[PDB]
Amino acid sequence: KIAPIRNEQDKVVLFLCTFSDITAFKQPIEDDSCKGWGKFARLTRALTSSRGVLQQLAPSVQKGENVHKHSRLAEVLQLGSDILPQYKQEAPKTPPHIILHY
Amino acid sequence: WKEATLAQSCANVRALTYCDLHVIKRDALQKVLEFYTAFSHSFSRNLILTY
Amino acid sequence: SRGIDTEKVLQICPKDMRADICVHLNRKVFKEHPAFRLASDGCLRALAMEF
Amino acid sequence: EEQIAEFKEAFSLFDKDGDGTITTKELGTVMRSLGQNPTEAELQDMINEVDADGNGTIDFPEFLTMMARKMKDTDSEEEIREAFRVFDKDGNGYISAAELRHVMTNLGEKLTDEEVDEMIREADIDGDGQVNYEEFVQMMTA
Amino acid sequence: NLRKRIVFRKISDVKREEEERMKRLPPDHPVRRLFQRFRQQKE
Repeated sequence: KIAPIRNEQDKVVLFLCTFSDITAFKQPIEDDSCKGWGKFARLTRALTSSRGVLQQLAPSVQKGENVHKHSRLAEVLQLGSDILPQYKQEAPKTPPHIILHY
Repeated sequence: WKEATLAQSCANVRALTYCDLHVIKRDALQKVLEFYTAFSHSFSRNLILTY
Repeated sequence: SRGIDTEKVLQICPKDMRADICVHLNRKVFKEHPAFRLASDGCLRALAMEF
Repeated sequence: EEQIAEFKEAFSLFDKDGDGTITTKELGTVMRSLGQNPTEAELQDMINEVDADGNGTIDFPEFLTMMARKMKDTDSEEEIREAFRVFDKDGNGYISAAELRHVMTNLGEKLTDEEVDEMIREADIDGDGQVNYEEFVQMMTA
Repeated sequence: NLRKRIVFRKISDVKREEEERMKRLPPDHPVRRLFQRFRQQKE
């Protein structure tokens, strides 16, 4: 997933591309492996991030694919909040209805 | 230790956040590494610059 | 920094304490950077005196 | 041989049964969660071939053998690992002067104690009396 | 003399070596050649 970021001078300066692995939940494809189950175990061993607390309820349930993709995309979609500074010297603006003591 | 010559900086480096730097001069590092040849034989191979 | 001189405080202590203080102050870079994982005590101290 | 230590987390994640071996219920649960529905006899023969015991219980060596077979490590890494295995009689991954003397006597290429100590110093980089992985490989590179 | 340094052995080390020899490489050709090269260089 890609997400470019704007700039304070009304321009686009930097890109941002995020990554994830879905090897264990996709069609199994192999090129050269000792065994099919060995290749399957090798592929699943790289899915620690997805198998973690992000989708920890998957083994306890079935047909969880309808929500696993949404859960994975929810974290990535938040990157717009980090794009607010837009690679600029953002000043610590005072919150509303609070006045400086000086 | 490999170039054995000074060079011009080709780009500017600017601070972003409040950062802390640990700087070493060239002459003292060269003297220490030539003193410790055994250490340098691994320091040169293991140290890779980011830029 | 207030009214304290780091250099003066360093020079007050003798050579052994100075070297140990330098090692403690710079310990982050030695223990994190893999390039210093083959460093002997003598070379480590001779470098730490300078950083 | 020490790189396989990271497989402990993967084994624990895969073996959701918690009985020390993969259970049929756990396999069915993970199979349904992933979504694919192959033949049950296929899974039966796969788990029978994978498991050394073959009694429906999957142990650590059963997966370790498959991982080692599929690893296909580099020739130089295999050679250096075998050398380290054969020099270290204790198998603790540490090389001492007495172990060097023992292996030199066993191989028949005996050297004087001064020569052995000089070789130890040449391999030694931190000057405290230890010979490490990177020390030996750096000595071998030259 | 700080520059000059002595070589020696330990009592526990030789004792454990004697014990090990009481409880006592043929295919180690590459490392044998390694040892030969090291000895030749040291000579």
